[PDB]
Amino acid sequence: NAMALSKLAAELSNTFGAISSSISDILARLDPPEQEAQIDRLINGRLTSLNAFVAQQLVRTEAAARSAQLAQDKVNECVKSQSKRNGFCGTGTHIV
Amino acid sequence: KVLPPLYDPYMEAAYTSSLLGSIAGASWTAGLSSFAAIPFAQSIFYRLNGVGITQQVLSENQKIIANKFNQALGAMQTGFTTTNLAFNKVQDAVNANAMALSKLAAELSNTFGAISSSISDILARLDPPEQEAQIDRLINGRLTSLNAFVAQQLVRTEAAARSAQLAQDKVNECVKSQSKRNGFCGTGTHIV
Amino acid sequence: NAMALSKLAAELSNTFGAISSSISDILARLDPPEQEAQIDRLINGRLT
Amino acid sequence: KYRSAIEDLLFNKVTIADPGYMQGYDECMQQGPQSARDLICAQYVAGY
Amino acid sequence: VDMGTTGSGNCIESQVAPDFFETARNIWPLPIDTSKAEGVIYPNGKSYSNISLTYTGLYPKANDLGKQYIFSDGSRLFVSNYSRQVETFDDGFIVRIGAASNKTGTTVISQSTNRPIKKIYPAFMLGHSVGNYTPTNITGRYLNHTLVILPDGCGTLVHAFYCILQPRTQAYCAGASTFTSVTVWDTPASDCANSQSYNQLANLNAFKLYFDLINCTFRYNYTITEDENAEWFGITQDTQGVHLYSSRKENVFRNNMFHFATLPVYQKILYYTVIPRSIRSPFNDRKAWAAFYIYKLHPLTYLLNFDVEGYITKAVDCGYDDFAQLQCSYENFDVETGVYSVSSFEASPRGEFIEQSVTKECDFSPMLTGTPPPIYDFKRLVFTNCNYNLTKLLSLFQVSEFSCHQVSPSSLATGCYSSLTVDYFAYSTDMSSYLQPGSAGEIVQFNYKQDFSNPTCRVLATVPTNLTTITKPSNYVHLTECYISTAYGKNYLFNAPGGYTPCLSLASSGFSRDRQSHSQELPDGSFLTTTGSVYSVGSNLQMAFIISVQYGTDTNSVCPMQALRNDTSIEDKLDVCVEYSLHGITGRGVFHNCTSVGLRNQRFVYDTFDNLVGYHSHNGNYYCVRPCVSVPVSVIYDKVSNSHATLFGSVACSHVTTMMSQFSRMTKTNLLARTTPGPLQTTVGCAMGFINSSMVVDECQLPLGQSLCAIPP
Amino acid sequence: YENFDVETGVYSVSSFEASPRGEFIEQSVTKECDFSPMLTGTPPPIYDFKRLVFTNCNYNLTKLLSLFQVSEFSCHQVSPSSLATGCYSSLTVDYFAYSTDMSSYLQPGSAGEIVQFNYKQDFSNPTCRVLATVPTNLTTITKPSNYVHLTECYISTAYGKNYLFNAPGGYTPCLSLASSGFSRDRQSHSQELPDGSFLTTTGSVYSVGSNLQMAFIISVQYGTDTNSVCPMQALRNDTSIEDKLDVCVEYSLHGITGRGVFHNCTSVGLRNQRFVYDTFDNLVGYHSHNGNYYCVRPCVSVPVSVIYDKVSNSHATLFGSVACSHVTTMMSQFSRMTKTNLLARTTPGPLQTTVGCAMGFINSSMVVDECQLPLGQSLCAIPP
Amino acid sequence: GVTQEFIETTIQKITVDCKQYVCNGFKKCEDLLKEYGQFCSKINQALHGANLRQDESIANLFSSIKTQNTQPLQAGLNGDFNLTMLQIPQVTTGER
Ligand SMILES: *[C@@H]1O[C@H](CO)[C@@H](O[C@@H]2O[C@H](CO)[C@@H](O)[C@H](O)[C@H]2NC(C)=O)[C@H](O)[C@H]1NC(C)=O
Ligand SMILES: *[C@@H]1O[C@H](CO)[C@@H](O[C@@H]2O[C@H](CO)[C@@H](O)[C@H](O)[C@H]2NC(C)=O)[C@H](O)[C@H]1NC(C)=O
Ligand SMILES: *[C@@H]1O[C@H](CO)[C@@H](O)[C@H](O)[C@H]1NC(C)=O
Ligand SMILES: *[C@@H]1O[C@H](CO)[C@@H](O)[C@H](O)[C@H]1NC(C)=O
Ligand SMILES: *[C@@H]1O[C@H](CO)[C@@H](O)[C@H](O)[C@H]1NC(C)=O
Ligand SMILES: *[C@@H]1O[C@H](CO)[C@@H](O)[C@H](O)[C@H]1NC(C)=O
Ligand SMILES: *[C@@H]1O[C@H](CO)[C@@H](O)[C@H](O)[C@H]1NC(C)=O
Ligand SMILES: *[C@@H]1O[C@H](CO)[C@@H](O)[C@H](O)[C@H]1NC(C)=O
Ligand SMILES: *[C@@H]1O[C@H](CO)[C@@H](O)[C@H](O)[C@H]1NC(C)=O
Ligand SMILES: *[C@@H]1O[C@H](CO)[C@@H](O)[C@H](O)[C@H]1NC(C)=O
Ligand SMILES: *[C@@H]1O[C@H](CO)[C@@H](O)[C@H](O)[C@H]1NC(C)=O
Repeated sequence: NAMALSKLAAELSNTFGAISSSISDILARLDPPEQEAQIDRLINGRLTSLNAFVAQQLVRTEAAARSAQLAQDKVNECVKSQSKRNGFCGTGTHIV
Repeated sequence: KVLPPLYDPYMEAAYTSSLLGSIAGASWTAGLSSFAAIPFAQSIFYRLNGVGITQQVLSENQKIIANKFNQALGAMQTGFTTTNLAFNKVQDAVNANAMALSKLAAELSNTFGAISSSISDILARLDPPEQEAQIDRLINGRLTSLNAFVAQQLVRTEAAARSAQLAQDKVNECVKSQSKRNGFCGTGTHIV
Repeated sequence: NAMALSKLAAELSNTFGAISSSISDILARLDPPEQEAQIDRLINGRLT
Repeated sequence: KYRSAIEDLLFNKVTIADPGYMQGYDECMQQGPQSARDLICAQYVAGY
Repeated sequence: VDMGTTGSGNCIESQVAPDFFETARNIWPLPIDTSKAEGVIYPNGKSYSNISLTYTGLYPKANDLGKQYIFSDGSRLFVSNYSRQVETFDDGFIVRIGAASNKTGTTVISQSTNRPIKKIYPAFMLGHSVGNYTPTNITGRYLNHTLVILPDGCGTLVHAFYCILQPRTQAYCAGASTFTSVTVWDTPASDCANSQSYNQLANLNAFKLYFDLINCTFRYNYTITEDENAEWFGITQDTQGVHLYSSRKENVFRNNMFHFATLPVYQKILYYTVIPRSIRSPFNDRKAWAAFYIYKLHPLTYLLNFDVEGYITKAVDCGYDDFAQLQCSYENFDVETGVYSVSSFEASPRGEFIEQSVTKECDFSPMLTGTPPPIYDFKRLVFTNCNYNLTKLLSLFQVSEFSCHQVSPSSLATGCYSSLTVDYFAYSTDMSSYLQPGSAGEIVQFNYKQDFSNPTCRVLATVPTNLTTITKPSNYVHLTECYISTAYGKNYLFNAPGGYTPCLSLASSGFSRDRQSHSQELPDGSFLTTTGSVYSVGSNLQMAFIISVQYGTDTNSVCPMQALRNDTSIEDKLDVCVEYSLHGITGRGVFHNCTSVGLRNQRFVYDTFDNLVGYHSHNGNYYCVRPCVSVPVSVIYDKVSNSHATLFGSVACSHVTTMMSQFSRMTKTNLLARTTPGPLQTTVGCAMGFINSSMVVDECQLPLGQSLCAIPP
Repeated sequence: YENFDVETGVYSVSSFEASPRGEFIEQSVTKECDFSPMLTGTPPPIYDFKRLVFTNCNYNLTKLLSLFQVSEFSCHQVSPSSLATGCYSSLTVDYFAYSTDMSSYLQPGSAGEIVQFNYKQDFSNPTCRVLATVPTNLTTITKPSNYVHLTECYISTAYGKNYLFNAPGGYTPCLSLASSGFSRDRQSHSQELPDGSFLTTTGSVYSVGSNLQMAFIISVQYGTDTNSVCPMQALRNDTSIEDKLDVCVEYSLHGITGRGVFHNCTSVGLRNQRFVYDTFDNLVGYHSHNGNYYCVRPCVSVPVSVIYDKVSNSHATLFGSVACSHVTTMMSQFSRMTKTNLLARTTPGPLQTTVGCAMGFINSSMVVDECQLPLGQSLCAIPP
Repeated sequence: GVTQEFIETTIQKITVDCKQYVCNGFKKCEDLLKEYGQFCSKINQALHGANLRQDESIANLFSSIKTQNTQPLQAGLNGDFNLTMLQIPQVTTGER
């Protein structure tokens, strides 16, 4: 959970090949014909990074939903009742 | 680098041998706390009795049941062909393991738009203002490829951990005990 | 299912930094030294 | 018929763009450009 | 170079009769075997091993019969019409030498004899222009410098030279009244020392008898080991010269042609003729010689398989077959049983669909009359719905700089736009650095800033003294300041990109002296001040043109003055791949008849992904545009039977038939001929190579979809 | 891992030690490329340019460029300085008489009659365009009467004006028609074709200034087997038989350059190629002049694994998949402490295990049921 | 009837030398790559964590040996059931 946020925040500080990671610095230091190229480089990199972040967030959300279903199963089987299965509610003969 | 597996093949052999030796048991008591030394044949006949075959039939057709079991075990060899789905899954896992390495190695040979895929060639053929851009292009491409490889490796590791949990469940339910479920341990009434 | 197809089709219409998203437009408006760069940009984006 | 009544209701309550498995390449010309099934008709333009 | 002693004396007469060599009895068809990598030039980029790659280059078509050339042996020599047939050197050709070299031979002049066959090296005459022989008017004479490949040394050496073939006048020689064909004789009856070691110049001497070699740039020769294995020879030309390929080079026991010579022939070779060879074998030791086959080289995609030793053992002609397309799409010679979606590798010739709106001509007359305005007071011309002639405008100026952005100077004269804006003013080219993007100084700040929001070109040009319509001004004037003098002072006003200076009205009075200042009191009590720099015009007046263009989606009305005809797609160029240029919109596509759809008043129809889908033509007919590879092709392959079939997913069979010029060559042939296993309509598309069987199965390894299975033969 | 406080475990680490590198130079003996036709006679007109192709020779670009006053040296995919110190499979030079005042007409994508009908540059290979002035001292090159370039090259049809345009790097179709020079400005030549149409060309004639000016279009090609076109260098042929073996060097072998470590290796590969590549186009082997096949590896090739125990604050090194003898003889790749420990025959020396060479370990008979430092293959590192 | 099923438990564990993979030990490339942040260290940590998690998962799966009672199966026929196909052959010529 912390790493997702850290990657999202830290991907805004790297230049991605441009002269600077700040759009203001690029606008101040360069002129429209090169300003467009540098800002486009920054835009391409940040778009790719944000798309990767969104895909990873979708994957994590689906995994968390499946794990929540598993937790509901565990609550129904091991907590609210006694399980005759082996290894579902820990090693040995499950009690509570 | 390809890291060695955590266990020697002898340890895996010991695991499978312990699995084979854990097949026989009471199979009728209400827990996992006691171990009975009932032999393998008696355990198999008790599993058949639990399936719904009365003791009279088991006593009558002892040799017939043993012969059918032996025929099944001997016909187990024929399943190691491309027609079988499980063998296809084994080869698919091997091919995925090989494909990860092949992609990782082959991504170092393509120029990604630069004049060359070699940093030495770029340094020799170009000069700082242009070679900086070419090396930056190569770096950006290689970083994207490495990030994709690491993400795919994380996904594969999580999938392998979940599949190992499923394998432990299958060992506990089908191998170490008899299954009253349908389709968890194959089609039909599970025996062993 | 619909959104996979929509994304696949819509990724062919955006320029990725090039002067145009059409290879024919790039070939008509530019010349080999710059044509190669623009087409390479489009190719790299589409491959990703 | 190949659908139960409850199946008919469930399928009628869900909107799915019909892929022209048969003669769908020619059906896209007759219909013309439509936003609802543009992704289905983009098969023969995008290349999927 | 020295070509040797000039030949003297008469030539040997030859009897020309194609009716003997070109007979159905002598036809021995040897199609190109792609499974053996026959006639495949080994790529010079690298020497790969144990891997299968696709390659684009000059390769022969699969199962190509080529052209067969048969030579005989002699007194009077017997030859065919080869010396007068002028073939076209399109991309090069490959020669199969001595495929039969141990079988029985049927001499075309002799009869009832079966001598062991011996291989022969072909002789070629490649040139740029072709013509007639003067005394006979027979075609096959090469003018100017001519490249001649000539085997020699009784077959152990090949002569390659490039120079003018001046015909002689002595009888039986080229350029004489008694000239029939350019035949060259080996004469192995002690005139080549065939019994002894092979060393002679008989072939070159015969050619020198036929032609006079003068002004000859180069003359190389390459030793050939006297063997009897089948050989492969190839020739191509590129910017580096003429390249010769031989299988003997790296391994005569292999089938790969490796580069072994580059010839400094940089002019394009357009024609080649096979020099007939009739050797003089006496009746004591007469022999039957082999025949060589010439296969044309085409630009094709090939899937090459490299051996563990690095040699190409087998190849796939990607566009030949649907199974070949399957192999090339997945880059796998050994493909497992299944149904695959394959790509298109066949390249078909494309027509042109041109529809240009009729418009008047844009007038650059104000740009070419009077005195050009100063930079701060530049004149702007905007052109819409007109035909421009940029050649006419640019031929009156001596351009010194043609910097362009997002467009090329050449494309600025052959492209169509929705608008064409030109800002022109007097500007000294010595001040070129001050007009550059991002430049410092007063020119950008106060006089003119270029607007890089549209494809724009900056032209710095010199007005020649001959052009008297443009009058040189007194000086060059540009503003050095434009500011509002407040209490603190110096509130500089800067030009917007493409706009005029705020001090334009103040500067309208002009500047007569250098560093002359003008001031105006604003109603707020502040003073608006400007200053101008005045410098003299040199020998020739120099101007600056800032051409900016805009590309439209519907109609690019500003089109170049082109005399292109308005093509008709009603009958021709329909359902076939074409390169269209309609009202300024260009691209490649396939046009079909459709009922008029799309938004009204619009010439072009686009989908939600900005793909050109429809087009309303001048003839009142609406057409559907496709990306020239639109029909989905699925190949059903059975490995056990080694049989394949094609499924055209989602397409009706009639449209598959009409749209036949998009698939592999074999598919095109099968769609042309009304074969009895013709296209079959199924529930998953049009099926080629299938039959409805009314068979019911419980499982299948080739599922077509929708509960359909392909039963292999 | 950029972590001062690393947890207990076995880690794959990078190489940060920089060691001095030698040089391995092996250059083939070749003749000298002759630029004499470029420096004698009158330079050809632009539409009738002369092409020189150099293969398997040694060029002195300094000698050629010292005789000219270069005004423009625009290059593509290569540098003007790298054009004098690089090796090529071929070197093509197109040269002609050209006024530097017409520089903008020779630029890529430029409009006008120069690209359309006289010369179009080819950008499929690394190419350089040089605009140079011939000094008056150089008297071997004779100034022509004028500068001549074609303004038209078309086939006159019924509709007329079927313009013929130059292919990149090729000659104009009107070259044979323009064989007869243009004595006057705007002189036109027409030729009747067998189709009945007329092929017409027109030339622009303008006088040569005080100094004759030329244009050189240098295009180069790079080969993976042997770059025979190499600059004339007095570099010695270094020997890697004893020195520079098992250590990182900067090699330049027959035009192929890079960094790597050379090992003795039994000759494996194709029996003709000098260089050996794998399926991923990596230089793996090299057949040397001394008849010995060398077995190229990158500067950092040996996998180094560090086994760290936080509690004891002790660490050990595992050289995965490497024999200990090769680790010893190939010590100039690791950290300074590792190099020192490999130089001196310490009693806890390199140890051969089933997962590679181990440094800092001892063979033990101890059997454990679990460990926090698994080396792989049922091996555990017991911390001191 | 015998139903055959494969359940994977491992993947090949790969550690990548990010610096060498990206830059091949070139100082210019390393200086240019340093502008991308801490990419190589993060890649190394991610791969190390994945390999560690796989190691713990496999150790957990194999830990059932320590707490599983068994019986010594007879070599060959176990009663009338032939288990030779599933048993490890015992040969004294060499190692087990
Ligand atoms: C093969 O070609 C070589 C090189 O062109 C020929 O050798 C030259 O022959 C000419 C006369 O034809 C002499 O003037 C030169 O001095 C020769 N040597 C050179 C250029 O190095 C040779 O005659 C040709 N024919 C063979 C070897 O049979
Ligand atoms: C029990 O099964 C084993 C293993 O399948 C059988 O041993 C095989 O016997 C055949 C026939 O004699 C030999 O060809 C093989 O080499 C043996 N080994 C294997 C591994 O197949 C054995 O015959 C079966 N029956 C009994 C009674 O032991
Ligand atoms: C027009 O767009 C609307 C958007 O809500 C959509 O519902 C409708 O079906 C569209 N009509 C067409 C494509 O004919
Ligand atoms: C021989 O070739 C000539 C052209 O050189 C051709 O006109 C003639 O028909 C040919 N004769 C045959 C094929 O018999
Ligand atoms: C060749 O052509 C010329 C010109 O038409 C003609 O006069 C002559 O009779 C022809 N035949 C010859 C020279 O055999
Ligand atoms: C060559 O002669 C033939 C004789 O039929 C004639 O038709 C042809 O025009 C001539 N060609 C030339 C180029 O003179
Ligand atoms: C080429 O041949 C033609 C036609 O015979 C002739 O007029 C010309 O002088 C020759 N030479 C050149 C350089 O064009
Ligand atoms: C041969 O070259 C000379 C100059 O060496 C030239 O004068 C003559 O015209 C040329 N002869 C031809 C091309 O027939
Ligand atoms: C013909 O015989 C020769 C000599 O033995 C042999 O090298 C060659 O392979 C044979 N076949 C052909 C097709 O030349
Ligand atoms: C354009 O201008 C040129 C100037 O010479 C003229 O010859 C030509 O006819 C004009 N029109 C075109 C090229 O369509
Ligand atoms: C190259 O040419 C220069 C010209 O001064 C000469 O001094 C030098 O020896 C030549 N050779 C080289 C640099 O190898």
